[PDB]
Amino acid sequence: MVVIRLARGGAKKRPFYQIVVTDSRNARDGRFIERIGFFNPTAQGQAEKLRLDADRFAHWVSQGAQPSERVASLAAQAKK
Amino acid sequence: ANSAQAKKRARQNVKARKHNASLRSMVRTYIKRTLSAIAGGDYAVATEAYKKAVPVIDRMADKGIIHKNKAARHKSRLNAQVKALA
Amino acid sequence: TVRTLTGKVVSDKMDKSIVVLIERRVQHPLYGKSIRRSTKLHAHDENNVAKIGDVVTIKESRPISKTKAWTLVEVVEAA
Amino acid sequence: ATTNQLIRKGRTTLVEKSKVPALKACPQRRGVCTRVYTTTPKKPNSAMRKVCRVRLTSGFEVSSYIGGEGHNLQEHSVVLIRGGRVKDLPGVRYHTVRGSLDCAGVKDRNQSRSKYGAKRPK
Amino acid sequence: ARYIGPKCKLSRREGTDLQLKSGVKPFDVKTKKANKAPGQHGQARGGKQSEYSLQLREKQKVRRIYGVLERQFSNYYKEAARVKGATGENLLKLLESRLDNVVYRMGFGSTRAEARQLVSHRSITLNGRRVNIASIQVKAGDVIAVHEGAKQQLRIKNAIELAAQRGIPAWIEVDHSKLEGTFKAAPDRSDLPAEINESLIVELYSK
RNA sequence: GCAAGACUAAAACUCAAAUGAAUUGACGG
RNA sequence: UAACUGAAGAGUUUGAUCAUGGCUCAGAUUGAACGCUGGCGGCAGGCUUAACACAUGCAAGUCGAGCGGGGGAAGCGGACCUAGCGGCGGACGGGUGAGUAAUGCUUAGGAAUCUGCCUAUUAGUGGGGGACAACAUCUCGAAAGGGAUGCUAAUACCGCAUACGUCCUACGGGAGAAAGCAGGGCCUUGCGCUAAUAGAUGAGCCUAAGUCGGAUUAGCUAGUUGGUGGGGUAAAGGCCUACCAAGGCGACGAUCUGUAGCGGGUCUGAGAGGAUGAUCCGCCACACUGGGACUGAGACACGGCCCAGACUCCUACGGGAGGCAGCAGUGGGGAAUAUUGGACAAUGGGGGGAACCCUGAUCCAGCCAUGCCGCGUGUGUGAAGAAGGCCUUAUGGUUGUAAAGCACUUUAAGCGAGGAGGAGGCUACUUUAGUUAAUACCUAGAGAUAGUGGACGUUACUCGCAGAAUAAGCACCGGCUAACUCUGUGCCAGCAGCCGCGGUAAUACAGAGGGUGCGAGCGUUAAUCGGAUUUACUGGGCGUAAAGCGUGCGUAGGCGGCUUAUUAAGUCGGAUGUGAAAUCCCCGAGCUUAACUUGGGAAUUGCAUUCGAUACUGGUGAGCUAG
Ligand SMILES: [Mg+2]
Ligand SMILES: [Mg+2]
Ligand SMILES: [Mg+2]
Ligand SMILES: [Mg+2]
Ligand SMILES: [Mg+2]
Ligand SMILES: [Mg+2]
Ligand SMILES: [Mg+2]
Ligand SMILES: [Mg+2]
Ligand SMILES: [Mg+2]
Ligand SMILES: [Mg+2]
Ligand SMILES: [Mg+2]
Ligand SMILES: [Mg+2]
Ligand SMILES: [Mg+2]
Ligand SMILES: [Mg+2]
Ligand SMILES: [Mg+2]
Ligand SMILES: [Mg+2]
Ligand SMILES: [Mg+2]
Ligand SMILES: [Mg+2]
Ligand SMILES: [Mg+2]
Ligand SMILES: [Mg+2]
Ligand SMILES: [Mg+2]
Ligand SMILES: [Mg+2]
Ligand SMILES: [Mg+2]
Ligand SMILES: [Mg+2]
Ligand SMILES: [Mg+2]
Ligand SMILES: [Mg+2]
Ligand SMILES: [Mg+2]
Ligand SMILES: [Mg+2]
Ligand SMILES: [Mg+2]
Ligand SMILES: [Mg+2]
Ligand SMILES: [Mg+2]
Ligand SMILES: [Mg+2]
Ligand SMILES: [Mg+2]
Ligand SMILES: [Mg+2]
Ligand SMILES: [Mg+2]
Ligand SMILES: [Mg+2]
Repeated sequence: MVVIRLARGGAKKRPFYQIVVTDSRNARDGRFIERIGFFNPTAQGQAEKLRLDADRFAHWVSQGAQPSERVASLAAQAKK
Repeated sequence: ANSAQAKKRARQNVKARKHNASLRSMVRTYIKRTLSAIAGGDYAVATEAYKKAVPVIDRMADKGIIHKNKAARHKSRLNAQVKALA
Repeated sequence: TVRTLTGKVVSDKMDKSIVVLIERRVQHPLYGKSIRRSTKLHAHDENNVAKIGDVVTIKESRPISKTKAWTLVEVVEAA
Repeated sequence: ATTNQLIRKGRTTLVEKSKVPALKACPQRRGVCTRVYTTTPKKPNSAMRKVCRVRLTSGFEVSSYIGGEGHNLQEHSVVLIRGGRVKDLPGVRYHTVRGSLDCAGVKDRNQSRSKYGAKRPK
Repeated sequence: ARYIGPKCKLSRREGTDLQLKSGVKPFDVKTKKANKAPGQHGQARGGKQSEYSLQLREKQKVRRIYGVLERQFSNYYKEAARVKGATGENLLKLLESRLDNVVYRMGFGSTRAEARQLVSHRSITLNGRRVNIASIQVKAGDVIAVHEGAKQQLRIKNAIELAAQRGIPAWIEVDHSKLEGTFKAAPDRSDLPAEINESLIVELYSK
């Protein structure tokens, strides 16, 4: 199954997620089809908190990708 | 096997293996009847053996015992071999 | 849309199959001089047309045999 | 020389050889010493050089040098040896590490104490 | 770590004053052993050269009048070699934009070590935060104030006296009433003492 | 290769030099 | 707007000289180890050796909304729980690098293929039957495991019926499925099941080109090379077979043989190169050793099966059990490498309608100066230049503003108070939109009102209290190479990277005083590149220093006069694909700064396709006459 999920690579105690479209059998931080945005849960100051390529998201949810719970609520934060 | 599910999977493997073996042997037996009739040379005997063997092959391909491409290949080759008989 | 090569028939003794020599000019990486390299391709001619010494043109197909995946298109120079 | 000559036959590298073959690319090596004796140096030098004859865990059997003034090695002592050859003793290509397993540190030392396994005096 | 030891020693070795011991009447005639390198036989030594001793003593001079150690200094050099201009003046501007040096220059703290205990003890404010890293690179425009609970100690107000008749350069616009900063853009190789021949340092780091 | 041998052709080990051309002396049956 | 900026030499052959030429040294680097010393923090990293053997715990389950039985708490029963059977999962994630020199890998292309779960789209889900576990009864055995007799349900199994499309057709015809469950009022929703299609994903197959040595390895191959009939595959194919033909591969290195997982990358270097393939990502291979298959959408399956083996263990002697190269841990080996920790709070993964359960993945914590980066160990003044040490010409010099002394400060550590953020959500409360007899039920969407929900965790951070209080060593000092004296010693003891020092004034040994260099580190050993233009493509040589074959002739090969037409292979230019992310580089963004994390570019100099240009090289035609 193709999913859209968070790949955690940041620093210790300071996560930074890449929103990736991948096959769900791959490792969390391994091989993916396409990176579409990022999520920075802390994001102080002038840093971006959440960037989410919307046309790619729509294209992949059209091809049958299934977002996570987190990426669903984040795609709700965007476009809004 | 270490966990309970691994030994249940081994049990189910034994049962499925017996079932599948019966069905696969059946398909081979019907193809052999068709081929023995073909080697016999008669066209009526060959066509009746082929008419009996086609539904068994299609049935066992519907159940996944053999692949559908295998079924199509047998149905095509046995047919070409009974049409050459007469 | 296809991938074609050109060469010379160096053998034809095999049943409806030729051996063609494609010549290539590969540049040496360190010393920067183009040196001539060669490759022999077992190609397929079903009519037994090409004879040893012809200049022919081949194109990649699906495998016809073990080590034969090229098929003849035509003879350019019937030598 | 010519370009064609270089493409045909390339340029050959002469791979070097290790000067410490008995260490087997290890930094140090544990040996058991079978012979503690003295040697005399080469042409212009004069001394009674304290040398050890160790069998290494790497299978070799080599002579190492005991540095510093005064040691306590015997036969069947377990020593650590390292690289570094002594110039006037031909064939001694290793040193014994002082302050290691059985080799104690040098006594009464106060300068370059790290190189002789001597602890800071208090 | 930082160097904690006799300071006039460093000027006697480096020949020049080095600006340590920010003193009332130091005038480099407070040690009286000046013009005489330290030690048992530093006396009968005026010095000629080695051309490596020259590069090395230039580098130690620049390092000791800023309180930097050798690892941090070589990192400064590797950064200044990366910026687009000339390496030596880039390096001098890096050493100039340090916080303890900017504090010394604006007037708080008499020495660069007093201006370093000022910074390390959080008695300084950089854009509002109570920093305590003396190696922070102040950038053009940054505001450097004294902390509220640390602006009535006589150590800073009586260093503001030595701040005048000595300093407060062009690239720093400081008011000694509010005890405030606004360090503007970095200096260039015209605002700093010119006896520092930083080409020696650039050639030392290419050995 | 009849043989004498030729040809192809290493490594361990060892030393901190070996070498060319010229200089000034000294020596030369 | 940047994406670049780049290159040092010394010593040593001689009485001296220039050259040649080796050796050695100064730099950077490390999964290092060892010696002496050791305050803290932040980030990383941590069996490189025995793919040696493994005690103990844990690493893969879940679903009662598929199905019978059961069992019991609270009240004859309803809620709950679950050994079985049946779904799905267990083919992922995790480990390792033994094998592998090409069925691997990288780059660029292809057919002849399958593909559970997911997304659309169609056509359906009609009706029967016989079983088997559980269960009951007995029985074998020490156990493990089994047996027998009956009884059973099902979304388990098998017929029959009916097929939009599907398959086979000789084109007329023939053939082939399925399963129910749940929630609300037989109807509707869902969740399933069947048959197809095309999308995604994922995998299989094929081609070309590259991928370490060795010729003191030159011949190799007989299903071998090709064809045909047949068989076999999901799929092309000697994949297999019978017959026929004889081939095929090799000095552009076949076959054999030693070594080796491969790439993105990493280190070094001015580059070109050279070394390398820890940690992170991709691919491959492997699971105690050798075979084999089963079941599945997928395995020839790490914690599945069968059979052989060694080895360990239990045994009532008949028989049985096992596989840490999962995470911890042990023994061993080794110079050398950590806790038998916590939580599923987050990100994922499996199951489930959900609730939830599982998860040694992961997130965290422990240990270790192993590395990088940061901070600290106080700051001012202070001359009688104290005392003491050391040298001394015995007056002095030096340690040295150093110390005392006086005045301040409180980072970090200690002790107290607060204290984010990592938590998006879910549950209740009202509505809107749908679907539909229906405002039910279920999906989605809002709004405020409270409940919850953090392993880390005494979190970061902030603010107070105290008191200079809790916190410096290591190497070196003849030259190279920064920094010198005394005393002891006497070719000894010793030092030593090279040159070399030491035979009674040793700046070279040992100690001291002084000094230089680094600094919570500093040295040594080991290793790679460098300097080394010391394999020279960039960028060397061969009269005498090493180096022209004894001399010809010629094969492969390399290179070839002049003019012209043409072509467009090399060559050049553009465009279009591709060249994973990470890393490197440049701008800039967040951590108090820095390491570190991160946005966007640049780069990836390659290859492919396509279009253009023809000076030069090549091909082809035609000429010419200086070779
Ligand atoms: Mg189960
Ligand atoms: Mg093949
Ligand atoms: Mg159960
Ligand atoms: Mg391997
Ligand atoms: Mg069924
Ligand atoms: Mg039927
Ligand atoms: Mg039915
Ligand atoms: Mg064929
Ligand atoms: Mg055949
Ligand atoms: Mg065939
Ligand atoms: Mg070969
Ligand atoms: Mg190997
Ligand atoms: Mg170079
Ligand atoms: Mg399955
Ligand atoms: Mg199967
Ligand atoms: Mg398994
Ligand atoms: Mg295991
Ligand atoms: Mg383990
Ligand atoms: Mg041991
Ligand atoms: Mg979890
Ligand atoms: Mg504190
Ligand atoms: Mg919270
Ligand atoms: Mg010197
Ligand atoms: Mg010494
Ligand atoms: Mg003496
Ligand atoms: Mg000494
Ligand atoms: Mg440090
Ligand atoms: Mg080189
Ligand atoms: Mg030369
Ligand atoms: Mg010669
Ligand atoms: Mg000659
Ligand atoms: Mg020729
Ligand atoms: Mg030619
Ligand atoms: Mg072209
Ligand atoms: Mg990239
Ligand atoms: Mg001509």
